[PDB]
Amino acid sequence: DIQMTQSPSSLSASVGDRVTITCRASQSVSSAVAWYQQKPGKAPKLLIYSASSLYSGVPSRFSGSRSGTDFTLTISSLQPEDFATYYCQQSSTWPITFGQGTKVE
Amino acid sequence: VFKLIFKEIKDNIFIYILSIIYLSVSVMNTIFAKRTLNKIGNYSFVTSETHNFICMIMFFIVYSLFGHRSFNLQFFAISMLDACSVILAFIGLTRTTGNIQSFVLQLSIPINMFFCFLILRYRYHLYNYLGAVIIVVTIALVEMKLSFETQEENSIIFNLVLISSLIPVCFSNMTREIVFKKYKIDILRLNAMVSFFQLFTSCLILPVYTLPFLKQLHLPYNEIWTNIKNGFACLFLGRNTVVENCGLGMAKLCDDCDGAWKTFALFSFFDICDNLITSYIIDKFSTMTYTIVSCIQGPALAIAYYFKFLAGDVVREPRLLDFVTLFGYLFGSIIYRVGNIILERKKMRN
Amino acid sequence: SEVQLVESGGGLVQPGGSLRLSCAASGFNVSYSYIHWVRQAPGKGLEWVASIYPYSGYTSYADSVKGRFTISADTSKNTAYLQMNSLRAEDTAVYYCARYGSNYSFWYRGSSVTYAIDYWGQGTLVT
Ligand SMILES: CC(C)CCC[C@@H](C)[C@H]1CC[C@H]2[C@@H]3CC=C4C[C@@H](OC(=O)CCC(=O)O)CC[C@]4(C)[C@H]3CC[C@]12C
Repeated sequence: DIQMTQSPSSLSASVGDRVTITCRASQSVSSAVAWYQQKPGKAPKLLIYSASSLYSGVPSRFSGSRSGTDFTLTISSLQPEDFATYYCQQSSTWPITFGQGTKVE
Repeated sequence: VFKLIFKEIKDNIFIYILSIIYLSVSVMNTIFAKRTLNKIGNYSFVTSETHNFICMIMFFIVYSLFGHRSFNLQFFAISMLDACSVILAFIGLTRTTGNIQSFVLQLSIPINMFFCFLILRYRYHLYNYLGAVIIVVTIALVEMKLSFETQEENSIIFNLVLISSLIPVCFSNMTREIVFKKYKIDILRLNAMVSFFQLFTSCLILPVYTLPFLKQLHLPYNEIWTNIKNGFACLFLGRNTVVENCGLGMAKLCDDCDGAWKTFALFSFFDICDNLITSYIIDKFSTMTYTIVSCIQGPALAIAYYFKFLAGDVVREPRLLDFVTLFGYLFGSIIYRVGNIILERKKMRN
Repeated sequence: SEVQLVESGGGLVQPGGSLRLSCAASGFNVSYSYIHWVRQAPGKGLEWVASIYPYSGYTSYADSVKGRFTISADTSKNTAYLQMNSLRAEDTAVYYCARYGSNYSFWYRGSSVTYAIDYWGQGTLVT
């Protein structure tokens, strides 16, 4: 039912930039969405749960925000290990739909 | 003839104003409880114990300022009933969705109805039953519809022990109604001694954390004491005892405490006023209007979560199902009170 | 002690047949959390397949696999199985078994549980 339209599919950003990846859900999802970052050839690490909170182990550069349904992940300063594909995932209704990815390069 | 509503309200206006006050107090009590227990997710038992201690001394101060040989045994029965109620609620809320909790409140309506029929001999009108089935069917259908869709985990046995938590709070509400409307004990003395025995029965709640199907609040036999000492260290001072690997999918909830005493104090004040106005409603009117004025908080919590000022950063949009829960509540309560009015008119006419 | 989710059963299977994958979970108890399989085809996004709550036994599926797949769990040995039947050529993908890490917010008259996919398996390829 719910699909998560993810902001820009791929954005080009140098090291030291401030990138912002957005995903708007279709209908009113609550704060309960999460954000993962999958490198090419590995499993997706969890970055953020509940759209505002850092997972244990995640550095302090990543942060989440929301205003209604337009969730927003943002990185304060990119580093060469933050180049990967970023997905968002809702946890409100049962048809689970991820975002279609967002590749930073 | 639609001018009769004004006379009907002007006859008995205190109950509606008290329901407004209980609304404004209960929503804020739950709000500040979840706001502080998001700040101190651990140390829950300590929070409730300190809250009961300050409830006790505050109610004794108020009794000294404002207010069979003695009723300490009855106060202990009330407190032990409330204690097992919070036991079974704390157990049942581990696997229970947010919608089934509102449906469980609406199921605390007829439990109270039947047990007040049975023990203390109520007499119910046609319209009262109609209102109760109206409210319960409406809110049950809509919340079961919403619970088919939510990803929140659920097990039927835990909902059943939540109903089993509703049972002894009904016993306690109607036995405090008994000790109020038979022996004419004061409200404040009762609440103070109840809080005393609630300190004791919460320190006997303590062994429920031992069992392990709790997600984040489970504590073994070894570190219950250190949890208490660390809870006092967090609340009374502000020391944070867990800042390392913590949070979602981990052992313990992450805690901030440098300014948590303020939020805890507001929560305790609002819960004090909640219990006080509850006992006032129970003494003055009935233990059956109280359950209606307590089931207002289900739809009203959803109404209040629409605002960011009340619910911090986790809000929702005004779907029509929350509004039809609210208006089903209102129609059921209105026809219930109309049934009570016919019953009182038939009683006073004879 | 430390959480792991190791899968098995992946490999080559003819179109229109059966295959059973089996993620064994270490450390945490399977009964107290969701377990769900999530796939991604080569060069495409993550797609949900199924999910199970083994204590309630509650199963859910995606819309493209409903009636064809079957997820299950044997909590005695603390693993989780996914059988795929009537397999097509567009279901080839890398499959990860993964759980929900849960955050339990609790006020004294209610509780909200938030979820996020905490630990993922390394993944098994299916063709
Ligand atoms: C702008 C809003 C806040 C003001 C108008 C809302 C109220 C008029 C609504 C909301 C809650 C409703 C109340 C919910 C519970 C009760 C208790 C209920 O009590 C009984 O069931 C019988 C009591 C008795 O007479 O003994 C009577 C209806 C009443 C006052 C309802 C009357 C209509 C109320 C006050």
